[PDB]
Amino acid sequence: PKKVLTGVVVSDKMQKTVTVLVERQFPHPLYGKVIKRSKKYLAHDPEEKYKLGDVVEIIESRPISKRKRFRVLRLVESGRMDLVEKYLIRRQNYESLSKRGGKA
Amino acid sequence: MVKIRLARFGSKHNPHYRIVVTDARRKRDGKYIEKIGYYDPRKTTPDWLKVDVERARYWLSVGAQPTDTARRLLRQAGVFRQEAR
Amino acid sequence: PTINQLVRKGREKVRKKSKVPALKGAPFRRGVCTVVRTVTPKKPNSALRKVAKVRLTSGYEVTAYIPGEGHNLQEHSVVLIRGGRVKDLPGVRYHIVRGVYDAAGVKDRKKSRSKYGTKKPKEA
Amino acid sequence: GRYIGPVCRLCRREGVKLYLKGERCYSPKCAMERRPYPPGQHGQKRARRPSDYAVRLREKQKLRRIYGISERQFRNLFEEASKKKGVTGSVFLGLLESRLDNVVYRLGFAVSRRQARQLVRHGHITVNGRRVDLPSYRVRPGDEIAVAEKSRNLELIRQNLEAMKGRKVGPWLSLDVEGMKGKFLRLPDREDLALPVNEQLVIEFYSR
Amino acid sequence: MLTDPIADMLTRIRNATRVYKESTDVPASRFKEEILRILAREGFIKGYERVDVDGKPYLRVYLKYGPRRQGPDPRPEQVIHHIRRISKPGRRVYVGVKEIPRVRRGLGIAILSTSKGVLTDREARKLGVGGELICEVW
RNA sequence: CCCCAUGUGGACCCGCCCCUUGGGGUGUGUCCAAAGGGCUUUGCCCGCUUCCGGAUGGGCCCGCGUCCCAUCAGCUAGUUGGUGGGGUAAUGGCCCACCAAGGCGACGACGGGUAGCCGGUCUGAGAGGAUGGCCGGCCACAGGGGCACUGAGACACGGGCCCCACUCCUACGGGAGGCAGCAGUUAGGAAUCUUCCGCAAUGGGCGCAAGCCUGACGGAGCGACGCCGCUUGGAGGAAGAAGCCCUUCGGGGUGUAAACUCCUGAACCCGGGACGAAACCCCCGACGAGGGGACUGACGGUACCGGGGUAAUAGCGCCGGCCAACUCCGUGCCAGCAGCCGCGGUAAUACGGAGGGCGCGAGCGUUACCCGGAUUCACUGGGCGUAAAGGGCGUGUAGGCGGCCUGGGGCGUCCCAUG
RNA sequence: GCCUACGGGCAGGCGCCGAGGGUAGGGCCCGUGACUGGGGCGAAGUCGUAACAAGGUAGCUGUACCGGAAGGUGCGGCUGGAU
Ligand SMILES: [Mg+2]
Ligand SMILES: [Mg+2]
Ligand SMILES: [Mg+2]
Ligand SMILES: [Mg+2]
Ligand SMILES: [Mg+2]
Ligand SMILES: [Mg+2]
Ligand SMILES: [Mg+2]
Ligand SMILES: [Mg+2]
Ligand SMILES: [Mg+2]
Ligand SMILES: [Mg+2]
Ligand SMILES: [Mg+2]
Ligand SMILES: [Mg+2]
Ligand SMILES: [Mg+2]
Ligand SMILES: [Mg+2]
Ligand SMILES: [Mg+2]
Ligand SMILES: [Mg+2]
Ligand SMILES: [Mg+2]
Ligand SMILES: [Mg+2]
Ligand SMILES: [Mg+2]
Ligand SMILES: [Mg+2]
Ligand SMILES: [Mg+2]
Ligand SMILES: [Mg+2]
Ligand SMILES: [Mg+2]
Ligand SMILES: [Mg+2]
Ligand SMILES: [Mg+2]
Ligand SMILES: [Mg+2]
Ligand SMILES: [Mg+2]
Ligand SMILES: [Mg+2]
Ligand SMILES: [Mg+2]
Ligand SMILES: [Mg+2]
Ligand SMILES: [Mg+2]
Ligand SMILES: [Mg+2]
Ligand SMILES: [Mg+2]
Ligand SMILES: [Mg+2]
Ligand SMILES: [Mg+2]
Ligand SMILES: [Mg+2]
Ligand SMILES: [Mg+2]
Ligand SMILES: [Mg+2]
Ligand SMILES: [Mg+2]
Ligand SMILES: [Mg+2]
Ligand SMILES: [Mg+2]
Ligand SMILES: [Mg+2]
Ligand SMILES: [Mg+2]
Ligand SMILES: [Mg+2]
Ligand SMILES: [Mg+2]
Ligand SMILES: [Mg+2]
Ligand SMILES: [Mg+2]
Ligand SMILES: [Mg+2]
Ligand SMILES: [Mg+2]
Ligand SMILES: [Mg+2]
Ligand SMILES: [Mg+2]
Ligand SMILES: [Mg+2]
Ligand SMILES: [Mg+2]
Ligand SMILES: [Mg+2]
Ligand SMILES: [Mg+2]
Ligand SMILES: [Mg+2]
Ligand SMILES: [Mg+2]
Ligand SMILES: [Mg+2]
Ligand SMILES: [Mg+2]
Ligand SMILES: [Mg+2]
Ligand SMILES: [Mg+2]
Ligand SMILES: [Mg+2]
Ligand SMILES: [Mg+2]
Ligand SMILES: [Mg+2]
Ligand SMILES: [Mg+2]
Ligand SMILES: [Mg+2]
Ligand SMILES: [Mg+2]
Ligand SMILES: [Mg+2]
Ligand SMILES: [Zn+2]
Repeated sequence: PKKVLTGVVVSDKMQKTVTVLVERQFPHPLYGKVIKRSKKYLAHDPEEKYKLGDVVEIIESRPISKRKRFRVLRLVESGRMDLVEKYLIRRQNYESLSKRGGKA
Repeated sequence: MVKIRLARFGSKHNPHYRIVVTDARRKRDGKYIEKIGYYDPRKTTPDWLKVDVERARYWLSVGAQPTDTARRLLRQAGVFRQEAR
Repeated sequence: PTINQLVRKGREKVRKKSKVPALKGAPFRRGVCTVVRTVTPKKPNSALRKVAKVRLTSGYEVTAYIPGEGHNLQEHSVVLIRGGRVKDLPGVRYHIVRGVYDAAGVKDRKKSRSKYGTKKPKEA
Repeated sequence: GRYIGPVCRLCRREGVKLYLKGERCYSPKCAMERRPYPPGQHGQKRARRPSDYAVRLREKQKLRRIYGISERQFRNLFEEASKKKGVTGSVFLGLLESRLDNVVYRLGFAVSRRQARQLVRHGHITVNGRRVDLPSYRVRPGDEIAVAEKSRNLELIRQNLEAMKGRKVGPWLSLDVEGMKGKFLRLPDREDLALPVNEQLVIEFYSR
Repeated sequence: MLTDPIADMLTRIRNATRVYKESTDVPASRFKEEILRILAREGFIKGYERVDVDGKPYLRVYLKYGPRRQGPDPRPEQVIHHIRRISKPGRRVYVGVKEIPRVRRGLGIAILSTSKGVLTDREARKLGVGGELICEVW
């Protein structure tokens, strides 16, 4: 079985490619809570067909570029911006968190 | 080339061998493909040789040339013997 | 803590600091002596205790108790040292091993002899 | 090595009779018969109450001393006995009792356990027709424990088997007096051994 | 706010019993009523009855005690000596069958939520399944 | 080594059919093979060529797991993707050219520190901590740094080319060398072995074989370094010699201990004496099966057996409490002990000696280090009014968590079968 | 220049990449170290007596100013302030 994951598009800005955000839950190896870690996959979109907000399936694939080792498999559910927002605001807050400084 | 040979497993002055299939090049006592019976040169037991014929027959059937002492031990448990007319 | 707190921040294991750093991990080191002097003990105790200052193969200059009823240490004695603090003499976290290099065993010692490098006498 | 040295004395430190000696341990000479106090300058003076350690310790020693045996061989058996399916307290004694040195003595070839170890070590003993001289060899059930064909004529061999005229041998054993053979039938259940030990205290001493 | 309503149920019973209340009401829930149904069978409570407080669904738990005692404090032995929530929100506790535990050498209960129902440790181990380890009782 | 031919077959472009990332088939065009040697010479043995599958060994790629510091918070420009081209066995910014402006980070990027990873091992009730020689599996290096050449396979420890540092030879133009292979030298250090035997065995390379090679390996040597096994005797023997110790001077202790009596017989002496080794081979038979025959032992004159046969190493810690074990003497806050609390300033069960005792025993102690004890980082399993601990107070982002009923999905979760 | 079957090959010459070195200019980590800060100690003395009793001016605290220091006072705050 070539691996298959499910996730969301968070990036158009690449040529024939999408960034897919994949979540995974699992119990913590010591404290046994269920924890929600995540990962970003670079997925070959040969036709631009997949837009951001699309949840997609993505499949293990013969290497495309340096980071691209997955092909976009099919569309699971399109239009789902809430997730993408959570990605961007998580990102935006990073520009805080610093030490060079802040404002008012 | 794959071989059927002996892997020592005794102590010192207590040689206990193990008949095995493995790539020519591996350490005398290394990771082996498959074990096919033991052999005890000093015969401390009524059962100082077992072989599992039908497997060895398989491995010979894809050309696992066996060492000389091994062919002998194999032969002795009749891996090679045919029948009748 | 809550759980989420431990998932977030974990538990901090406890690092052990070595009460015998001069012996960089070994059980004894050799050195030569600089100062071999007497030193006055601490809190409720009185005496004149025998101490050597020793320059080690580990670079460190440390001071070492010389055990035993009477010794023979000097300005260039080659000696061997082990772990073992002395509560009364502060800043002394090593003992000198007797009967090795230039440290004689105690003479006349007839009891805990192995702890003082004295060999077993005949005709006793 | 094993303990050689003065014995009727441990007889006295343990305050009970260990039978480490032999013909006189039974006579009016065991000094338990004459000085039941412990050895030394101070054995006359009234005792302090024992610490738990004390009682745990001594009960261990009493048992060990009875059987000859080094602490390293002893602890290693108690260790083996715990790894056994069984009631280790009992399993232990069964293991002890399985020693050739001991089997021989219980068989009545040797006057005592100490004398037994020599009988073994100097080669006077057959196990299943062959020679054995490790006092530590473990006798299993079904084993036949004979006197060497050679050593058949010793004074003590003959003198001891003539005491068997009127003793009878342990219930897990069978003696062939005339033929000078004994057979080891099964392991002695706890009730067969009647030692003056509280095996449980031994166990407790080791779980510290 | 309320976050665990099964904790809340158990704890309602706990606190009740310690004051020897004859009975206490607990806001209802298909689930809770299952756990109660269990507690009933095993004899920790005389039973529960479904009632209505201001047109709100509730569950009257009727507690059970020991007999009066002599001596200078006569407050009966508890029947539910110790009730305690195991899987909680913000740390769930799933157990495989060969990991379902024994409560007080067999004398107590562990209540389990499984794809085959709300089961006691024994009930579950008999049906060969495991699940969420809700609470323990004794 | 090279060209021409036959080409079963394969390789390449192009087209079609199935399949679906470069998979299988098919059609025209092209293009591609080869080696001989031996003999028991009219046929056997070894080797050669193209191709299909097996077998075994590797390349590459992905999910998940993989130490400490946030008093390192932003990192990145071949960087991130595209198109085309080069290279390779093959994917790929692996390389190059042009185009786009991306990629990663508080779920800890980047930076600093430390470390080869695992099967296991130590400890622990577990959970966890700690560790990864020796055996086995993977990796990485072969004086430091580059680099490619031969080839199925290397960017190659005892192969090559260059630079650097080191050492040696030198006629001063230049050249040589690489034990982190075995043994050994030397330095460093608290500390770590013989410049041994043998290719008899197993394994490996080359050969039709005989054989050659093999510091892989099989053994011996040195070191109580560890574990295990064995010995220094066994039985009898006084109301209990001497000597040493205590004493209330009556006696008590070492102590059945000794002596002495019988018994046994490690050491050692003589004799026998191994298994490990039967194939390769040769003969019959067919070259197969199967049968017959011979050669071969480092260990080793060892283990082991038989006969003879001598009473024949004991030491170390400890004895105030934890903690099994007590008295005298000397000493006098001295000498000294001391893991911790403490002891010693004239009656010391704590210093030192002695007698006696306890604990282990060819070992016993010490130091160093890991785990334990330490629910003293608390998942199991802890806390915060006064003991250390609630942010000075709010707002609210990410995140964490969340009522009652019904139904679908089945991600978590649970069960079965299988790898 | 060499070989040739005239198709081409070999030596050689140039170029990119490149270990390494050169100049300048930053950043980082260890070795030594002139001169220095207190600090903890550690033998029983100097001069005080701030705190503990209402400690003889209730005590403590942030922040100021004075003082070498202990402390004193100012402004608030606290009771962990005695009748
Ligand atoms: Mg040997
Ligand atoms: Mg290999
Ligand atoms: Mg510790
Ligand atoms: Mg323990
Ligand atoms: Mg599970
Ligand atoms: Mg095709
Ligand atoms: Mg051709
Ligand atoms: Mg030719
Ligand atoms: Mg560019
Ligand atoms: Mg490309
Ligand atoms: Mg390293
Ligand atoms: Mg624990
Ligand atoms: Mg473990
Ligand atoms: Mg590790
Ligand atoms: Mg290895
Ligand atoms: Mg290894
Ligand atoms: Mg070197
Ligand atoms: Mg290199
Ligand atoms: Mg090579
Ligand atoms: Mg390499
Ligand atoms: Mg070399
Ligand atoms: Mg070497
Ligand atoms: Mg040196
Ligand atoms: Mg060979
Ligand atoms: Mg070897
Ligand atoms: Mg040895
Ligand atoms: Mg030693
Ligand atoms: Mg031993
Ligand atoms: Mg006397
Ligand atoms: Mg005797
Ligand atoms: Mg004799
Ligand atoms: Mg032989
Ligand atoms: Mg033979
Ligand atoms: Mg033959
Ligand atoms: Mg040969
Ligand atoms: Mg023939
Ligand atoms: Mg001989
Ligand atoms: Mg003999
Ligand atoms: Mg004899
Ligand atoms: Mg003697
Ligand atoms: Mg102890
Ligand atoms: Mg005591
Ligand atoms: Mg001492
Ligand atoms: Mg002491
Ligand atoms: Mg003393
Ligand atoms: Mg003595
Ligand atoms: Mg003694
Ligand atoms: Mg712990
Ligand atoms: Mg907790
Ligand atoms: Mg606490
Ligand atoms: Mg306070
Ligand atoms: Mg506080
Ligand atoms: Mg507050
Ligand atoms: Mg505060
Ligand atoms: Mg929110
Ligand atoms: Mg939620
Ligand atoms: Mg909910
Ligand atoms: Mg529902
Ligand atoms: Mg449903
Ligand atoms: Mg389903
Ligand atoms: Mg599911
Ligand atoms: Mg599950
Ligand atoms: Mg450069
Ligand atoms: Mg005052
Ligand atoms: Mg005042
Ligand atoms: Mg004043
Ligand atoms: Mg003023
Ligand atoms: Mg004020
Ligand atoms: Zn006796």
